[PDB]
Amino acid sequence: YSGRDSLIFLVDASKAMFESQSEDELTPFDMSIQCIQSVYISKIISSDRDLLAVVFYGTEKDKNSVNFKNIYVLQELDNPGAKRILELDQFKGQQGQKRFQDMMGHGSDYSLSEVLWVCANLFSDVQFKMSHKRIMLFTNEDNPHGNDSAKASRARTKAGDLRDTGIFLDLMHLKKPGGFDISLFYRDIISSKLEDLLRKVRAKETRKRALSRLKLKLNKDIVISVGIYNLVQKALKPPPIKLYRETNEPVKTKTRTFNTSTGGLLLPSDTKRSQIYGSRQIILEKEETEELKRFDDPGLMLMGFKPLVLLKKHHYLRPSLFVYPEESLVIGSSTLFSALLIKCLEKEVAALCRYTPRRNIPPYFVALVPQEEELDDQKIQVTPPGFQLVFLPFADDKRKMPFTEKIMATPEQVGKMKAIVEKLRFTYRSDSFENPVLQQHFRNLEALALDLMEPEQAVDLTLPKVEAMNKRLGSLVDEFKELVYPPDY
Amino acid sequence: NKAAVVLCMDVGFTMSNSIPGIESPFEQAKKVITMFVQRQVFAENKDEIALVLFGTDGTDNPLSGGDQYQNITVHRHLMLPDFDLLEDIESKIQPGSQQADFLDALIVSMDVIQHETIGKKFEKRHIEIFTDLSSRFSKSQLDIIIHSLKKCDISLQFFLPFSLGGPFRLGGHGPSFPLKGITEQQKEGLEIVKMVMISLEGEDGLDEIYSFSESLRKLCVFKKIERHSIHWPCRLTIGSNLSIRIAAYKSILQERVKKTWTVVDAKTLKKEDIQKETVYCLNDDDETEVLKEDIIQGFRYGSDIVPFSKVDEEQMKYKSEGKCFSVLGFCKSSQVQRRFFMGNQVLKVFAARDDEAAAVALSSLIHALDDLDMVAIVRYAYDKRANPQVGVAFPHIKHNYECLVYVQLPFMEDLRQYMFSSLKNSKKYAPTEAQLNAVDALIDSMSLAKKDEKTDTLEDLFPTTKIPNPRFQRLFQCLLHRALHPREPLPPIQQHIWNMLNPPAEVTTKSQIPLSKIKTLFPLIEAKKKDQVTAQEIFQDNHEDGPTAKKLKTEQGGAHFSVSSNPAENFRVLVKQKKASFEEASNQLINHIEQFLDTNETPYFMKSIDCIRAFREEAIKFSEEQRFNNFLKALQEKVEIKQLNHFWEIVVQDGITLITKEEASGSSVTAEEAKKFLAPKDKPSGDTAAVFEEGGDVDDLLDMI
DNA sequence: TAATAATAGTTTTTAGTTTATTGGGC
DNA sequence: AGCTAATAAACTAAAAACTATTATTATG
Repeated sequence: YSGRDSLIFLVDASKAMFESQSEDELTPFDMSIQCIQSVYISKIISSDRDLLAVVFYGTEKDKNSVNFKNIYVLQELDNPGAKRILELDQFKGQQGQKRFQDMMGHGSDYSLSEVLWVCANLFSDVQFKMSHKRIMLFTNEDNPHGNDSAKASRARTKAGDLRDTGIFLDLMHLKKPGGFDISLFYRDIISSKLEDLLRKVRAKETRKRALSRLKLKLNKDIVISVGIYNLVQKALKPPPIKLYRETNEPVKTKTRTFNTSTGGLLLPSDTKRSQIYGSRQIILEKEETEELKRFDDPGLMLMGFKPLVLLKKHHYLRPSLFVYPEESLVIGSSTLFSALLIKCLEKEVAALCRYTPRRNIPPYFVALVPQEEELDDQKIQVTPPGFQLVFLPFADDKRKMPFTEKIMATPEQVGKMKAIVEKLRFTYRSDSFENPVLQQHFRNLEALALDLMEPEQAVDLTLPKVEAMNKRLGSLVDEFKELVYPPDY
Repeated sequence: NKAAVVLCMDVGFTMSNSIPGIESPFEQAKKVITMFVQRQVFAENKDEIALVLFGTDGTDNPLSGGDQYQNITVHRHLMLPDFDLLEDIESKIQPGSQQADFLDALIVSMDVIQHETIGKKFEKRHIEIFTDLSSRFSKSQLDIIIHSLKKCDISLQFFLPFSLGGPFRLGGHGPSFPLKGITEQQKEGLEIVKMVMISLEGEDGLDEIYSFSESLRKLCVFKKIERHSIHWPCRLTIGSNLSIRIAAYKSILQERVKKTWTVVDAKTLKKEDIQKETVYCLNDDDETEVLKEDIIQGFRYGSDIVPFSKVDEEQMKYKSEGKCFSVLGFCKSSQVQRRFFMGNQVLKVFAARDDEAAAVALSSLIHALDDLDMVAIVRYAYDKRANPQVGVAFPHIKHNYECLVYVQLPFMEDLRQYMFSSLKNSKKYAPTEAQLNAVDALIDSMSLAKKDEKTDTLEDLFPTTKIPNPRFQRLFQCLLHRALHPREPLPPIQQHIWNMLNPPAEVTTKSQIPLSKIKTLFPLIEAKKKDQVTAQEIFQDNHEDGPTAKKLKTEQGGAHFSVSSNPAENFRVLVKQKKASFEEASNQLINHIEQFLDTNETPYFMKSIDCIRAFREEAIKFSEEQRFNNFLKALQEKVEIKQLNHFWEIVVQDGITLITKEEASGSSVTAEEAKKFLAPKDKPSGDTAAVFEEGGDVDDLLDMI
């Protein structure tokens, strides 16, 4: 979807950060630096098509575009960029605190009125497409209003006003996390998670606007527009980008089939494909070849209906594909299917059709299940009720049944390994893992910006352990041995 | 895989005897077998074939064998099948005028196959025979054929025009095929063959009894020569006491060609002028070829392309740890999602062979999560050559040893978050009983399972998984199309691919009944730009036809052009134009004649009467004498009904002075010329007692009477 | 006199080839 | 004690969806 979200980290310029704030752990100065960078990095790998920046409201040395006092801009409103990470790395530790003294000092008053106003000006500056806007703010106090109410009034008044503008806010507890402690100026209209903020997302690039739409039909008389979305795919790799030896820029790739006849040139028209079949030379052109790849026009002829007798536990082609009735050009799509979405639990006879992605693609016998709802507690209607068109195997796809073909064996071993099977178990968290191999590469890739061997090597609860979960299930499994002579040597 | 095959073919008109709408089993079998051969050769499969015929006009089999081997023409011998041979199969093998025992040809097959099994490496012996049952049967050879299939152990397969397991169909069921309503020699051959072949193959016999149409569509020979799953050396380790070796096998694959469309030029038809050259210039305004080894392969990071080597990434990458396979997680079978899947292949895993203990353990292990309805999450690291795969293994049911199949499960990275409103709450549209019935009308009318009884498990009356990728044979169609016919363009549309895939017509017509009213219930409208782009096949319906103008060779086609951009000449040129249907410019120009007769000027009516009296010859010479006489009778009355003393008196004057009639529509004009005179005029009538108009009338009637 | 409208411009997949590769031998 | 084979990953082009645009005619 066209649209760009923006989130900006707002930090204060006064004492409170450099002091640990009644907590033996690292100062809110320190812990912020670590957390923001971690979530910075996550957003970087999340997207580059996104605008980022950080500013220090308050200052001892003015440094912003508009040159208003107590304003220190540190990051320009930027897309993610490795040099930025390069310059952000060195804020860490007491040395970073020294820099903070060098760059601005430490400690300066503030006025959220100007602070909020100039931030909106920052957003008014960017002309890019605008989807969403949010602010990450940091403080240790529960209320800046230990002074005249005019600032407090001005702050809250335009807090609603920027709410009319539509900026979602979240104040983090830099004091005692949670504890119902920090609530004095923020139980109002003003809108713990810190570790989960850092542990929020890792190695993901969000996509949008799913492709592959086509039109269905009932009989050759009528066709209906419908948008087919894709649920899942395989893991992709980033396209490698060639670079020069040391100036490190790409150069052309230029395939040019030279001729041994004269050293001259060849034409694609001169190219006509060949099958070397013994003495039977076969010479066909590309387009007649490409036409041979076609059998029928992109379309869906409905075969009919089919009960819940298929789905033999032997066949699965490429993953099925979401279907949604879209008013692309056929005026009226879901109005017909207003009667089938209900006709799902009350009717399990499924339907199938062959499918053609486009011309040059074989027709694909494919079966459909209309889709149901699992709207979650907070109205989370994941997998909207549509249709799921599963493929079906072809004759050439089916494999031979193994020739060794006999009857099963005793359940005396079932007795022993009952205790195995119900002892250790997991929750089937389908969201308990990613590709650790892949993200490690990312970790390897970007590691060449901070001079560290490999950062945050993570292998979550996805590999079994020869002793940890062996004995978590217990050596009872070691005790259960009822098949004599383990054939292994 | 390896096999031994001998081609026992049929030749005979009775064995090509058929009915319109159903192809000749001679040709049906030939199409299936050239399919076998094209798959045999195009896919580069090695086998030794041999061709023998029965019912041949004459015999070529050297073994007379008591004249039981007559009409047997041995054609091919042990060599790899070749395109010319298959071309011979298409060409030479045509239904003759001779019938010989199919069982005698069966003895031919065992003889040659036993000749060809002498020291020849073969992993399979198979026999191929097809006959529409119009040849004599026999019984004296039952013992020798049984001992041949029992001792020499040569497999065989065949099909009939009858299926054992309405509308005419090339591959579907046409008219009902009664194997009892046929002549008894067919049935006797049918009975003798079936008891033999259920004796040899056991229970592999009844399945290969199709109608020749059904074998023409679905699997008939594919299964006999099919690729078996290949072993995978693997091991299952659980805990630290027990570890069992396992063998994995793939079940689903994307069919593809090992070969490539080798590039040859059209002028030299060879690869020897297409030698590779791919060069890389510095892409600056100044091009500058960079040496390939000078490459650096960086990756995009944010807006930056951080330069990366390969050997580095070759080192600090992470990989799966070996060809290992062991379960990790557990949960019940109900938690799985039909939608939450990957795995382009399907993999079936069993124990390592020659070890029944591992099979017993797996068979025992299957029982647990089967009686427990349990599913296990097994980690899949097939080897170090890729990252580990992940997902749940589900049990597989079977009449024998069960199985487990690993399926990949979605990552967080690969999951889409496209969320959409629920149409159930769509206030804009609600299901109506009308569309409900429209939906229901096809729910019950249309189904592809066989539904007659509960004890009879529902099955696909028109199976779909028993049909391979259509492209490959369609490829094979054009390959032989060009191989046998180098000059012939593309192979034709070749309906039969649709027919093997066409829905059951009876079901389709059964669909035609409700879908018609269902459509008409709720017709729908569509927007524009829903059409293909080009249509430039030829400039017209056809290139051209060859007619041409003839019969006017005078050398004055023009150059004296009949210039043409109604007193006398316009009408005369119009009647000279009596060349197209002769019925025009005369039926409607008489009004012009009238208004030209208006007697406003003397030449007006004189040239008026000349035109008519010139028209009279035209219709005589333009075959319009019938309308001529029609107008003759018409004109006189038409000029007398509106009577004035000026015109008509002269009209009849000129008329009767030069009225000319020659027999047209019989003596009609002869009567017209025999009678052309006047009639006396009587006293005018008064008799007007309705208004005072008679006043002036009576005034006149009394002044001067 | 000047609103409207088919249109290609970027990626995104995706599928066809390309590769270097353990596997067993004897 | 000499010998190699299917193969995912990798590498390609290929068509597309979605944007974002621009001629095109009423209008005067």
